[PDB]
Amino acid sequence: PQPPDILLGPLFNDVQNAKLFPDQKTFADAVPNSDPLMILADYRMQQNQSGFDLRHFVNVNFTLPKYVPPEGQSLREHIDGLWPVLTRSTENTEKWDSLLPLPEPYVVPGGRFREVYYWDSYFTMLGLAESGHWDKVADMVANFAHEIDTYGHIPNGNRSYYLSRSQPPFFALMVELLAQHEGDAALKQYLPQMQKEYAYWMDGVENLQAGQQEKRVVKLQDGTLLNRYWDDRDTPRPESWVEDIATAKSNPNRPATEIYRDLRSAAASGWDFSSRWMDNPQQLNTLRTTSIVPVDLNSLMFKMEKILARASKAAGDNAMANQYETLANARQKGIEKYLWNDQQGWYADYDLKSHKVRNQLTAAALFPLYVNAAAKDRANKMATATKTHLLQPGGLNTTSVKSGQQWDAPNGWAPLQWVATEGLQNYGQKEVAMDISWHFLTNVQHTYDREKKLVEKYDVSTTGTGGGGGEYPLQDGFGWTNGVTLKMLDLICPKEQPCDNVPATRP
Ligand SMILES: OC[C@H]1O[C@H](NC2=N[C@@H]3[C@H](S2)[C@@H](O)[C@H](O)[C@]3(O)CO)[C@H](O)[C@@H](O)[C@@H]1O
Repeated sequence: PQPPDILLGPLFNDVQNAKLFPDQKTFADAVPNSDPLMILADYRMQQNQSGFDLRHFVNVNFTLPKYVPPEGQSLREHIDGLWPVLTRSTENTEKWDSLLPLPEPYVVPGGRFREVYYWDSYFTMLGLAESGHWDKVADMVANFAHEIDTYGHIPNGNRSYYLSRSQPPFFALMVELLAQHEGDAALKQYLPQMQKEYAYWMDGVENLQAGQQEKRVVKLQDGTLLNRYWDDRDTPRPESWVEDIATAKSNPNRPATEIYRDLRSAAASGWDFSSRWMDNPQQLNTLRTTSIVPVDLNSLMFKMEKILARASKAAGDNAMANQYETLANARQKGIEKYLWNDQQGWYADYDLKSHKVRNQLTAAALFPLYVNAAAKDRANKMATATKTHLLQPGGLNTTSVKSGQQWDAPNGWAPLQWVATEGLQNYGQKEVAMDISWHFLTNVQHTYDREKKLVEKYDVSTTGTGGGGGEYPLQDGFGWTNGVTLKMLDLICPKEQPCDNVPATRP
């Protein structure tokens, strides 16, 4: 599958640059009505002719992409009822569609996100599992396994323009989730695809020397092996074409290709975009994702290694189980050395430019707790950092910096709420965990009471309003919000007396 900027070459660039559609993703999802080679030749003939109209040419040659709860419907009921609305089934696609086929139905986030997304799906699957839709969980794992075998990795989503990258790696955790229902059979079944995904993340370690980086692998000067986010292309994102061109244009002191690589790699991080990656929080054109070793990614790699060990052991391959534990142990040592800021007292990303742990506290700092990599003293310090700096009245803040980007204050994102809660639980920090859950759930409920929907991210400074920021508007649905809300709704009420709306009083 060739991404649309390649498939449709100059025409793609021209349509995007013309801003015919208010979202650059719209034309990225256009389906050619005939062979792109024919369309391009026709366009070449017409484009310089007197009276040529690009919009009419597009309308001819492409097909462009195409609810309110009943009175008193509870939050839980609304969520359960929305799953089919968010479910898509594309076993086959029309020719030249940027949508990539998947063997089973899948849940998409909502709104402009009309394809499956990698890390969203984990948190969506937690909700599907909580509500007994294990068939759909199994379908999703199967879909991702298929993507691993077909492409060698899980793309950011099932679009041609996402093949160049992945997203935060949750597939091993998806397999572990499935094994909560199916037992170790699930780990053993999908061991081949977990190993294949690990091969993707680690591709480049062979022949890598200390102080070098290759693709998603970094080897520090002392030999420590860690991963980073990394897209295989260094061109504007087809789905955000004009944005990326404008971002690069705005900073002539950097090569455009480096800015494009870093924009794409921030998309791969899931955190498109954030002060977390930026020298200057007020200028996206200073982002330097590929020079930053992320604490979340490396926590997820540790978990992947641990799960690979567990699956290998279950399968009866002891040499591979031992090897993976050895790898995990090395990873954990790397996290504790290079991804802990001892001056500030929190986990943090590592800076390959300055060769120093970064100073900024972000919600990614809870990931070492979430995966049980953290020392207990450091987990307790993280509980304190969370209470002091990140816990707000409406949930866990993503960062403390209001940059105008969406992965930043004052926005709270469902997945980060859950990672934090679960990480804190893993170290017995139940009070802070419950406050995050209650505060965020109150936000979700309040917003639902007012707007009759769940949304992509929330303003945690108060309750009852969705968040904003970045290059597109707040989206509605919303897969991981719905999934995390269900999980948290179960944590907060007895279950001998389960709640269908978030109560005003803690049981
Ligand atoms: O506006 C274009 C971008 O849209 C997506 N970006 C984001 N979408 C939501 C956030 S940020 C991400 O972490 C999740 O996957 C998301 O909830 C759904 O896609 C996509 O993942 C990125 O790869 C795209 O470049």
